Amino acid sequence: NWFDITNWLWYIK
Amino acid sequence: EIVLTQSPGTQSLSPGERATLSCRASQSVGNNKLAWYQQRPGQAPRLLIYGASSRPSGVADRFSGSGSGTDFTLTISRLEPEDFAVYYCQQYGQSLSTFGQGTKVEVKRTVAAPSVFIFPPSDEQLKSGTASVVCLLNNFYPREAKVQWKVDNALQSGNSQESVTEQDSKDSTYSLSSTLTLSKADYEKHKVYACEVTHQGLSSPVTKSFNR
Amino acid sequence: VQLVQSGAEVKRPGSSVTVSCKASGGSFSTYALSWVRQAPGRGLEWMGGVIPLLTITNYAPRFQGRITITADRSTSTAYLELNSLRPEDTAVYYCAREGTTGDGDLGKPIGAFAHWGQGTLVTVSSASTKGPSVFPLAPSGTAALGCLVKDYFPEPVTVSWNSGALTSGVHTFPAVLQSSGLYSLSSVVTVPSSSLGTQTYICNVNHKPSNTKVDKKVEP
Ligand SMILES: [Cl-]
Ligand SMILES: [Cl-]
Repeated sequence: NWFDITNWLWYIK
Repeated sequence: EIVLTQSPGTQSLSPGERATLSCRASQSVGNNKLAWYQQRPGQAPRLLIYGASSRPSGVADRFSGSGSGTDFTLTISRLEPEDFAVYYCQQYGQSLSTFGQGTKVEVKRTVAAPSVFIFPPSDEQLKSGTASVVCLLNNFYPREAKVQWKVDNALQSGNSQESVTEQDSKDSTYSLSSTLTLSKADYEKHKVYACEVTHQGLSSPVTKSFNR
Repeated sequence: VQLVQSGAEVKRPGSSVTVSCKASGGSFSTYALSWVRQAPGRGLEWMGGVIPLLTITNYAPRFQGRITITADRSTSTAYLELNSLRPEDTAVYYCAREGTTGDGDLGKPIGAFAHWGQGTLVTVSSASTKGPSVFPLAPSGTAALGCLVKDYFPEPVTVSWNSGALTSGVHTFPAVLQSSGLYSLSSVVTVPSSSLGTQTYICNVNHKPSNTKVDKKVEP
């Protein structure tokens, strides 16, 4: 789900 | 594609009442990624609920979201004047996000028949080769109403357009304006111009007319 | 977080439109920006979005082939391009960015659209700018009277009465789009029949694009 991508980005930053 | 069904599409309620709005999805919504937005006329939408039941800090706690899978609900515990608006659900549990068609929450009030007024074309307009006749249906409730134009008793089609105001914030009525437009030459072929109005508040249609 | 969009535009059928959305506040590159449109009197429709940092676009299938969404990190600006325009593409286009959890704007992203631009009205039409004719709707307890603001392009027109002093019982209607591709609207007011001999009623019509500013006195 494209709408979950930024969540992954947030967690790894 | 997930189809989101918001039914009914309108709810007529009173200030102070509770409201529950349904959003039903054609397939299970992934991770309950279901949001609700409010939109008032002339304004951008505003987020009320996300993730089915989470509420951003700034949003009044009289709004709550519940449900999962395919069956979601927005609850407004007690309607304030400013809560009369349009509500949209949205799923974003897959890359193709979709919105429901919206539910308008409007103010229920006593039935009010339209006051009807008919206006011939201005002398100024006639000079220029066109004739517009205007019919006003003023301050009625509920919103459903019909206008038919008749010219020497012949029902007209294709030469009129109408529009309706937003519900009035003080008296909770609607008004409607219709314009019939003909060339001057065609206007001058006929005598009686009439607008015929049907509405729940009227036991039989009301006609206003003039003879040019 | 503020999203500020470019101004209204009129576009010919078959042309391409670009709308911009400049963001300030929060973080531009790692939050998802979408475009959502709304045709007049209709619902919201999600068109697509972009995550700038990765350059990852996601288009609704219905617009896949007609839309390009781009993001310029050096100006925090996102762009919607929509091609092959048709009258049914006439709509308000909004950019919308996802929210973040908690106070402030560097929190965990929520997917749902917390931040919305003001909207950009795109009108698809072959019409040329034209100012309206303003005609009185003369009055025949209560009388109605009004003004007919006929054959203008493009939207919008504003109407007041008595320079804003008269607002009680005023109804200014949504415009309708005629077969000519020009708009027409009406504005009415109801007043006491006994005020008609003594009181003056003037409709103030303003169509900025054609610089048509008419103060029409409406009398029996
Ligand atoms: Cl709120
Ligand atoms: Cl097309």
